[PDB]
Amino acid sequence: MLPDNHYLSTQTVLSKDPNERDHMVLHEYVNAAGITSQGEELFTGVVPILVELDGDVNGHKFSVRGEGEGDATIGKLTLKFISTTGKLPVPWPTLVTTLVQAFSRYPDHMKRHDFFKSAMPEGYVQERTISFKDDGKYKTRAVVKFEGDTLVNRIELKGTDFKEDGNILGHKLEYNFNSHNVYITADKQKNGIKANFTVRHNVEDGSVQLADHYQQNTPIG
Repeated sequence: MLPDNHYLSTQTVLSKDPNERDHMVLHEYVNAAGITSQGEELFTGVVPILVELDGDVNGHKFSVRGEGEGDATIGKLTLKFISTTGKLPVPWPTLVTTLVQAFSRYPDHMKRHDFFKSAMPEGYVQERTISFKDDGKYKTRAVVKFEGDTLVNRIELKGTDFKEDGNILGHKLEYNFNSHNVYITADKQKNGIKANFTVRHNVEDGSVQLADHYQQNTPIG
């Protein structure tokens, strides 16, 4: 039931709305690779998506909500997020991985390894620790599930120990995203999966800011 070692290749494009408030327009493309269910039937078409996040980075509180749709046949994602509290204390790229991996495209020969769709409609809990090199850290926990026919992502974020002179709080990261491989492994002791990858954030000066991701996913029903 639990999947074998594999990874997700994901491409991301960040943009703005010509009408626009603080906002981010997200286009994502994700595909599984690396291998030699009543839940999958729910993703045979376009699916509405809702995202809700409440954060607290070094005492600064903020809130983001987003709307969009996903097409799991292509592994395509389209979302628009909005700050319901003004200019955010952190850069938009730092929240990209936090702001719905059941829309990854799994090839037909590895459909028996998609854990995200198999947990639907009841959903799963996604917990993460993002550690920025020589800086602070993010600690997130989220519930991803179906509410009627809409996929809902509700996340709780808490950042600590961020330097006031750093790339995150100082808003020194460019408004773009690189491509990453998300390596997935099974965790039988908790009947879920674990994920691991390092995100590369481009700094305006030309250097790179590393963010190490430690992710764990557990089913609900």
